[PDB]
Amino acid sequence: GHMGNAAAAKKGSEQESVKEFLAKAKEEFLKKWESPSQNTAQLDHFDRIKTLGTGSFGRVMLVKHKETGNHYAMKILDKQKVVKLKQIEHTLNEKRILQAVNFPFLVKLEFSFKDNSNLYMVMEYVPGGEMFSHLRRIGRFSEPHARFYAAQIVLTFEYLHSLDLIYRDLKPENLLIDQQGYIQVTDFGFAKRVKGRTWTLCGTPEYLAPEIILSKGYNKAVDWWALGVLIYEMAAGYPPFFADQPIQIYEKIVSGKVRFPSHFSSDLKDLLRNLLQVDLTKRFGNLKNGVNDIKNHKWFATTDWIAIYQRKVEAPFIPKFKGPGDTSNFDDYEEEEIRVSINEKCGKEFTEF
Amino acid sequence: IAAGRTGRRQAIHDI
Repeated sequence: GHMGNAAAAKKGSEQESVKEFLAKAKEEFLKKWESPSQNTAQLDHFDRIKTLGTGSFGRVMLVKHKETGNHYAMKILDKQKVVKLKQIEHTLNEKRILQAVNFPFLVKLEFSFKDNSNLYMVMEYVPGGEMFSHLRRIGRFSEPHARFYAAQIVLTFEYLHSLDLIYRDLKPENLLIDQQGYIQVTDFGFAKRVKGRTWTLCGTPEYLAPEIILSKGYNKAVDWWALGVLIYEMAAGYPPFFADQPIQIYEKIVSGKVRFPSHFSSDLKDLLRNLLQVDLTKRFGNLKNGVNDIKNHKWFATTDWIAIYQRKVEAPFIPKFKGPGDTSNFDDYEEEEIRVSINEKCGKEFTEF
Repeated sequence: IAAGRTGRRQAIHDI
């Protein structure tokens, strides 16, 4: 066979140890998921410094906690925009999931609160900036550097999916680089606990699996499709289904035809054809062998999965660090007021937040 | 010739 006796035994033991880890991780998650802990704060506990990014509903801002002096990233959501875009349950999903998870590549939530106008989620500040910026600046990553990042996403999805969580918004914009050059996934705006199928049309056009676009009840395999899009974009510099308007993007995704740059290795193309697979009975991450089809693929042969988890692998890139509140790795955005109305808005809709 | 979105991409909440 492909593996000699020793290698086969080692791999088998490693895969069993993953099962043991995940069983314990699930116990820990459910304890927090069922009886969540208080993490309250209020707006005047923080100094607002700079807008780090924008989204729907508001911004992410660098803030400074007045008492401790610690810097944080504060996601602000205007409640009236959330209710109109029927993003109420998604925002509740986001908070509850962030509160309960624990993994080295998932950003850590510190506080959550609300006022008359807004919802607030305060998390660890990740100063190295978005993968997106670094990727656009350099053009494309080498296959070894793309692989280093990809491995972290594979482990992160192995963790999330074991908890019945689907992530649903993988893209370089949502992957921050920390001081050691490792990834922090942020933004859990579309994450959801799903036992089998779910039906909401959501995500980012370039990263949507065909079954989302086709309004089919879909499952966690949409995240493995999105991993294929991410790996392609990291290694090429542009995504596999690339067009000016969402409707044209969707047409390309549903056709399913992928073309690869001539510099892609054969190993990489094979992995990507198996991730960017329209047929769910054939898509890696959705078969009997589960995540092992991905982790044991030739393109990952040089990946030491435990060393990645332990963060003992030398990162390809270490971000410029200029102090705990330095924002040099982020682009500039228009600074808008944080309005807090005298009157409570949408109190009914956000009681459980 | 290829053409597509190079800037940050916003999520969609419906299609």
